[PDB]
Amino acid sequence: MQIFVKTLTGKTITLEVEPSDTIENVKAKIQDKEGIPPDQQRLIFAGKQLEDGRTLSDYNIQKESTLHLVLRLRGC
Amino acid sequence: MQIFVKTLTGKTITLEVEPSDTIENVKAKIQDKEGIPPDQQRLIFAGKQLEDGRTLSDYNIQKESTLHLVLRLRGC
Amino acid sequence: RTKQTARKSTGGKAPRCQL
Amino acid sequence: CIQCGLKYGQHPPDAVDEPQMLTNEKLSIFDANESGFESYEALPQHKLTCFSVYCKHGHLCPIDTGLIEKNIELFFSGSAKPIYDDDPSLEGGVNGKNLGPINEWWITGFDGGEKALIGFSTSFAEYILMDPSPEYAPIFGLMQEKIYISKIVVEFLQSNSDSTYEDLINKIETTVPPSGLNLNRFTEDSLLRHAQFVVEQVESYDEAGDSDEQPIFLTPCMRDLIKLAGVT
Ligand SMILES: [Zn+2]
Repeated sequence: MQIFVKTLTGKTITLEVEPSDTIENVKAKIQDKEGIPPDQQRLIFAGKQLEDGRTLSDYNIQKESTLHLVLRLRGC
Repeated sequence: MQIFVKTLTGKTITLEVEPSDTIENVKAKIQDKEGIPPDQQRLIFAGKQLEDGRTLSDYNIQKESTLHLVLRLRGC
Repeated sequence: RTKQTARKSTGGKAPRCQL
Repeated sequence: CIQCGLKYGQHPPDAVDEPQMLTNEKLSIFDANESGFESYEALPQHKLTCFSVYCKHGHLCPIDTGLIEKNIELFFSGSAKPIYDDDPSLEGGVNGKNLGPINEWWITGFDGGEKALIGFSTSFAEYILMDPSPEYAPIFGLMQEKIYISKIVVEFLQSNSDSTYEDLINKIETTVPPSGLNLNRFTEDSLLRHAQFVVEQVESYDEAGDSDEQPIFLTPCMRDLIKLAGVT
């Protein structure tokens, strides 16, 4: 199924996922598409930050759900 | 008695505490367990910042209460 | 796809800040 | 003023101080467990709307005129909201007062996304700005054009290392300015009048990069810009 990942700028990424995918897998697919290291990524759905070991099924993330991607920013 | 301390990083801390413990004593317990210096700790309960020099009984804080820990970083 | 970190640029910083 | 250097700063009567504000359940983004989700060294990060910045005694101030670098303490008020919130209304926010002082302000969002994002860092939290209060809105708007140009420049240099100054101007001229900026089009002078700031943002962005990704400072576009505009 397709889900969307939206950043704070409004940028929207489309991913191909299965309900059994873990949040860890989704961060890897975000890295694949956007180059962002998974250690920078915080994923939020239904108001709560998501845990890497849990699955999309665990969170009831469904077809065309939108996840919010918040980044642990590099800065000087 | 047991109380809980919930951080702003998604952690729940369990402490062993007495009604006669001062807020400073509670912060020292958090230092013992998490390594956070007490001067960087702020403890909030039910909207109210808990002041050094008062005890848990002064605030009528009972067993299994959940305090909320806010950290002030040193420097910037 | 090539690594691309997420970053902020500093608009202003107080001289009190060392890191 | 010995801090500042005219409008004044107000806040709702229910506003609270920064630690009390940050523990409000409306800003709880975790289902807490025994392990935790973030490092103790990471500041909580929220949205902040209806914001206003003022000096240690009452006057609305800008943040880009050097006050921060003179170590003047600027405080701010506003309604903190969950980090994912896109609604700039006060609805679902938590009113805070005398937040800060601002230790650092910054630009982020070099996504290709629509928004340029501005952030404040305090000793307690980080805040990504949404809309200014009506009375702070004139001061905030003065800064918006150079912020957005900096975003376009960084994003163009990220995706066009082998590009040329004229191609950067073409990207600037064809970028539709976002709403609320009240301009029809960016122009080459939109870049040149702000060239010192823009170049400083590019190099700060470069400095934050990992020592294994291609810089964007040392480019044909930037050296033409440094020359053409007198950048130090
Ligand atoms: Zn002043």
